[PDB]
Amino acid sequence: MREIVHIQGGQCGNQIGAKFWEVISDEHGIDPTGTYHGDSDLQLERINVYYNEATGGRYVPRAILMDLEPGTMDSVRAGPFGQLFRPDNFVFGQTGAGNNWAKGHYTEGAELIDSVLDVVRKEAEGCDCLQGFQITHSLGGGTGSGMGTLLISKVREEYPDRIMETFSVVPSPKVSDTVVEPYNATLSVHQLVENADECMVIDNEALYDICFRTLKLTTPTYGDLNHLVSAAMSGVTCCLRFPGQLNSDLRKLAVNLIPFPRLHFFMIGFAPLTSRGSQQYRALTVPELTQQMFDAKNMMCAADPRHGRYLTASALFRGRMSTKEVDEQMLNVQNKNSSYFVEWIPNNIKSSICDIPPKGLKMAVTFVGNSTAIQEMFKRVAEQFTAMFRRKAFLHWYTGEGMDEMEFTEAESNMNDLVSEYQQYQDATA
Amino acid sequence: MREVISIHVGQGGIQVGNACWELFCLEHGIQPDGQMPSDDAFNTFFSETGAGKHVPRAVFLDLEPTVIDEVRTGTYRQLFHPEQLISGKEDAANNFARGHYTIGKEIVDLCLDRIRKLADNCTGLQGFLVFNSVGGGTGSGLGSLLLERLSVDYGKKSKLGFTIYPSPQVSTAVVEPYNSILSTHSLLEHTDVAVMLDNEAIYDICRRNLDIERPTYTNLNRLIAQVISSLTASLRFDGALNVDITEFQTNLVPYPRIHFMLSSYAPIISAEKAYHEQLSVAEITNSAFEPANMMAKCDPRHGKYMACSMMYRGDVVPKDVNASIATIKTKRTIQFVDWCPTGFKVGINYQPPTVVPGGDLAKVMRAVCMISNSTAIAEVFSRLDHKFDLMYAKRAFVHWYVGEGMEEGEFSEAREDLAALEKDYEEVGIET
Amino acid sequence: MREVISIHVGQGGIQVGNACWELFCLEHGIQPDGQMPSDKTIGGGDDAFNTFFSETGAGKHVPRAVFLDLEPTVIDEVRTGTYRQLFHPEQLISGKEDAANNFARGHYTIGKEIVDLCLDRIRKLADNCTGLQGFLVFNSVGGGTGSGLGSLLLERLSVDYGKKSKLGFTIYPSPQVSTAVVEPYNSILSTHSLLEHTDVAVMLDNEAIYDICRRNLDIERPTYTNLNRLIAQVISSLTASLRFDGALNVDITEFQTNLVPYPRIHFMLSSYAPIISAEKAYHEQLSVAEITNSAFEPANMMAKCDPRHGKYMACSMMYRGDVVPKDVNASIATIKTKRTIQFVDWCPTGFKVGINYQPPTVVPGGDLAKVMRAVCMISNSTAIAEVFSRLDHKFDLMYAKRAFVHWYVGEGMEEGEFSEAREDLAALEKDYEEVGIET
Amino acid sequence: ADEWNAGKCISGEATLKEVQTDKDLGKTNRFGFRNITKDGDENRVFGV
Ligand SMILES: Nc1nc2c(ncn2[C@@H]2O[C@H](COP(=O)(O)OP(=O)(O)OP(=O)(O)O)[C@@H](O)[C@H]2O)c(=O)[nH]1
Ligand SMILES: Nc1nc2c(ncn2[C@@H]2O[C@H](COP(=O)(O)OP(=O)(O)OP(=O)(O)O)[C@@H](O)[C@H]2O)c(=O)[nH]1
Ligand SMILES: Nc1nc2c(ncn2[C@@H]2O[C@H](COP(=O)(O)OP(=O)(O)O)[C@@H](O)[C@H]2O)c(=O)[nH]1
Ligand SMILES: [Mg+2]
Ligand SMILES: [Mg+2]
Repeated sequence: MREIVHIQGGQCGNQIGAKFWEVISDEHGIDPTGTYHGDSDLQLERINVYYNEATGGRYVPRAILMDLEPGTMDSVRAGPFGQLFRPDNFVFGQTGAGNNWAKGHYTEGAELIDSVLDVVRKEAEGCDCLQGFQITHSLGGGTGSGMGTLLISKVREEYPDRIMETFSVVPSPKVSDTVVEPYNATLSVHQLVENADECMVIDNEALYDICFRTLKLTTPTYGDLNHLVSAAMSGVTCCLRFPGQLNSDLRKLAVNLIPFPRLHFFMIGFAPLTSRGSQQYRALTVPELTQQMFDAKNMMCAADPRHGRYLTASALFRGRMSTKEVDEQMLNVQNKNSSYFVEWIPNNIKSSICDIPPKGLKMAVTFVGNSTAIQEMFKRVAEQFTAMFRRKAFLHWYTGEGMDEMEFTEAESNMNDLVSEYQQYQDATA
Repeated sequence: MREVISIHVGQGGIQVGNACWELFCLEHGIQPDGQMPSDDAFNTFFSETGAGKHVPRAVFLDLEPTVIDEVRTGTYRQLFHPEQLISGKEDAANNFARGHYTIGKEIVDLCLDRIRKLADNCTGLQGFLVFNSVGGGTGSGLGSLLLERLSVDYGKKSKLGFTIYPSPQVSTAVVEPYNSILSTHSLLEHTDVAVMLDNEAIYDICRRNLDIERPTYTNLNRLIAQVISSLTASLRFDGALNVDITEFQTNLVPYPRIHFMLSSYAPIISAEKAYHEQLSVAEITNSAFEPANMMAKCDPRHGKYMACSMMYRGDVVPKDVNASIATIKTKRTIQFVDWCPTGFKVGINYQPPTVVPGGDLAKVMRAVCMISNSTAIAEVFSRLDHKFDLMYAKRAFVHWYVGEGMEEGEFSEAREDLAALEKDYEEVGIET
Repeated sequence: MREVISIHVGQGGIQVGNACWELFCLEHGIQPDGQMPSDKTIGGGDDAFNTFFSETGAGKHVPRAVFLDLEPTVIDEVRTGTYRQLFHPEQLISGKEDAANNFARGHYTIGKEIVDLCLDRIRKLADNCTGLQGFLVFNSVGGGTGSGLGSLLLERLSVDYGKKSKLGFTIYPSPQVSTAVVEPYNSILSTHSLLEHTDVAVMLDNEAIYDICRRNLDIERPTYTNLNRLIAQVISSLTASLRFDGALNVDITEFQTNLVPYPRIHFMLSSYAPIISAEKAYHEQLSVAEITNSAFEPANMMAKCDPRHGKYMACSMMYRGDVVPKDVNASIATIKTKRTIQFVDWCPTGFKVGINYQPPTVVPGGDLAKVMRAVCMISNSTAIAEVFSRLDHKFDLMYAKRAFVHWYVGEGMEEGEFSEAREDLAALEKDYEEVGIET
Repeated sequence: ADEWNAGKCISGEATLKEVQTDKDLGKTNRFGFRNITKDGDENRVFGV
């Protein structure tokens, strides 16, 4: 029970989901035809979390693909593990947004979203006891960045009690592939901060840095980045699907991670990661895993964790390990770095243990942290946005579809208020 | 003729109940399927179904299903009653308001129905034992609600709660001071006896004696179960000086407010190197009062003792017990309050403890389990109050409790009650 | 022991008969040539086929159906088709000259020399039958020979046999999309004839089936064969209760005693579900609750009628497959709790359910997928008067100036018939609007 | 004009002797404190 439904939009979210479902299917031992050929009894115990049953005994993911162009889904259907998706669940437009937030949220979005809303409504009412929604999208693209957040607003208006988790690929100024990303990123974050219960930010440059420096293979690819972020996806809910010492679902994480309603932006990481040649030299021990976990370069974001103070953090351990060593190690980590932890909230680290390690690995750790260090991403995004807005460049495109400068001024004021209020606690002392 | 009803709620409650329940069945010779291979002490913990197997007199509750699920899929599936295992749909998620006013009221009715259909069978009901981890949402809320309801449903029946408090520095969650203080407020006026069972002290014990560098929850629960069995053996085994559960609210509670106490056990020792020594009564009872052997992080040297109740099991002899008590009284590092000239209650049972196969412990003739109430316990209340105040200064995490039916001021009266309680300990501790 | 006699008159009747007899042949496992492929012996203690097929004594079986038409085209085509060895040669009654879309040609000039032969053959067929249950008749109304000859046969059997039940799976014209221009005339005339002669009438217009095929099968180029296959599936699902096991067996008699409150009100519109292709079948749930909910939604109606504009009086739902009565009545209770379907006050209980144990058969080369559960629903509603009102409008607007009247008059038809047909259609719509009032 | 490592290096090879759980959980391998009993005398309660 307490299962969640998956919906994805935009090409970035579609590519993330294509690999995420592949990883989940590999974990649960399901072939592309949707037939169970697993080995362990635990593989089938909680299959209801992500999969639905159909007549004849096959399984289908409860995922809804939603977009304005048919090309991306036409590509993903031809790939491996593409047959799992329900053909009805695919909903697509005819024109596309062309990286225009106004198009993706005002003109085409309002007309198109009715069908996908009906489908997600049916999927949600089908579930016996809903837990929440998980969504993947990128804030740098118009169609995703707009229609995803409009759907967030609509789902808030319908299920005020459920929990929603979002995986947002925010644009970083170094590796930029769009010229109008500050505008749609700001317009997205304005609505996103008000509605989303949990949002977690991923950076392509940080993924590149991890893949080059830690993994040390010559040719990083979008497939590799998607695989890494998909492992990060799975590690969050491994504990909901497998037994463990101290089980902690998404709502438990929400309770232990969010002190104030507006501070729900997260930075994540996965351990261990080593090169192919160094696989046999390393020793799998909780000290090693926590040292890799709290390492700066292991982080999924280019924001430096040592540039600020952690408000709180949590770790999900996977495997059969002793609890006492984990606890004492966490205490030692919080002691040796007391300056980088906010002092007025004692013992700001949560740990949970699950007894099932990933496929083929001895032990794994998923790290999530709420820290003040994220403010630099927002600061530089705001700088780019205000620099481009001062000259009103690229502005008529947005203003020509019912949008006006009042919305942009309000969004900029809101975002500045967010960053100011977010750093207000950085220097706070008891 | 004498029976006791056991309640388990929360993750910690279920895990410790599992451990208690293999120990009891191995002690009484009952196979996991419930049948007896080849007098009637088991009546305290079991009740014959009429022909063949025996059903334990326990109930399990949880809102999150997976622990009850693994119990129902484990080897002890045939033992427990399928609809005695009450399972919800969604976990309270560390939120005391969720477990007390949002979802717990929809399951409390079923639990009380089960309590009725268990108590109706019993004829000589002795009392209630309840297990729940305090620093958890569902455990805290459901324990509060159940104790409150049972108090009005039964009245004067004795109730004992085995509460596991957060450790001074090691803890799992980040908001557990909140629900712990709230549960203290709830159970303070509803529980007759409350036992402190924090985890870090048992960690230290298993490190120092068994030399376990990396224990898991199983060992901790095994020691807790051994303590429970040692306490309970007096009702199911004949001994020279028997003690009943009802003779705890009449030996250990100087004033109705003060009913929190901490436990100790001896000897907890390995299976090769205890084996050069006699384990004499004097040395085992000295290990019993050894301050580092307390199961709670509280320094008994920092305060006076009020009362000490010790149960021996084995071939111990009252003369040796008396000689040991004389030595303990003469020793200067342990001092008693003036208005309690004698404060030792001692029970003797000839039934030595049993050993679980594959366990850490070994088997010896003699064992002692000690329950002490002392003035020094207020330190944990003070530290929890301080930790609460630190985060309550800026109203952190308060909005999520407010949004689930809590009134804003509900933390205030809990704060005042804790301050009054520690003041009462201070007042009791002074000299005339 | 139990039998039903089938009549297929008109081009549409023959083209539906082809599909339905193909479906029956496949379902009972009889080869197109007519020989049962042995391996059904061992004292064979079940006459699952006497409802539709009668043995010749050794090997082959013949249907209890008759085919009528005035143009020899389709009849000769069937005679030369793949089923040349199946049908009895002279029960394929073929005319000589087409009725030319004119009611008078088929009702007053050319129908007499054919109806005598048809009645003689029906008598000879019924004599061999020992336990006749009733007649099924398939015809199109917007066609000359269809309407006229069907009316004349209905009149003749009404006096020859009388109390024997007859059910008409007529094809009325669609609202806008249609073939002819003169169809309102002969449609009004044929409904005049059948009102006091047919016990049950079923609406089977074409555009609704077109839209169903477009929405569900996702086929954008449908032809008459698909519609014929759907109608055949409906007929088989309705009649399977006579020849297969069930927990609640329903005879055809449970129509003129459960679905028709008043003698004049015996027009119903049908529905069928599930309708899923072979690609989307394995990705769906196809539960009893879902197939029951989908049956009552307006867009699945076999006829162009909006049920929300009228009330409900009687619904007969037949399930076939592994369905469970607990689930059946649970779904029914959910439907009753649901608001947008409202029944009439004087009918508190309005559902008749039958269960059959044979899952639907699948035709090779067909569109439908193989499923383990299916439902067929027949509904009596007061919103059906809309189609009659619109047909009356299309009639009188062009009747006001007497168009095409000479074509009927010069053939021998009295002009006064149109007036009285208008009269009793007005009376029928008056009765329908009177019944809908609250008590 | 890319070895087996293609993102699958998060878990590869790993013969089973690595795979067995750590070296001890809740038991001491120290010769001075090892739980196992003496071979000849398996069961007779050893105190005084
Ligand atoms: N001694 C001991 N303590 C436990 C055990 N299980 C959980 N705990 C303690 O319980 C605290 C958290 O509460 P849990 O018991 O895990 O969960 P819960 O009581 O069911 O409440 P929820 O989290 O809402 O489900 C942890 O900090 C642990 O210290 C156990 O098996 N033994
Ligand atoms: N759905 C469906 N309708 C058909 C089919 N064949 C004929 N019709 C209907 O028949 C109507 C016209 O009458 P026809 O069947 O063509 O001719 P008829 O009924 O034999 O009468 P005559 O033309 O005088 O010979 C059309 O409006 C169609 O709706 C068919 O295969 N499927
Ligand atoms: N990780 C990952 N990111 C991607 C992939 N494809 C696109 N992106 C990101 O998507 C961003 C551009 O967003 P865009 O494609 O315009 O979003 P859309 O308008 O919704 O389609 C870029 O900054 C990329 O980093 C992929 O396969 N993997
Ligand atoms: Mg729990
Ligand atoms: Mg014709």
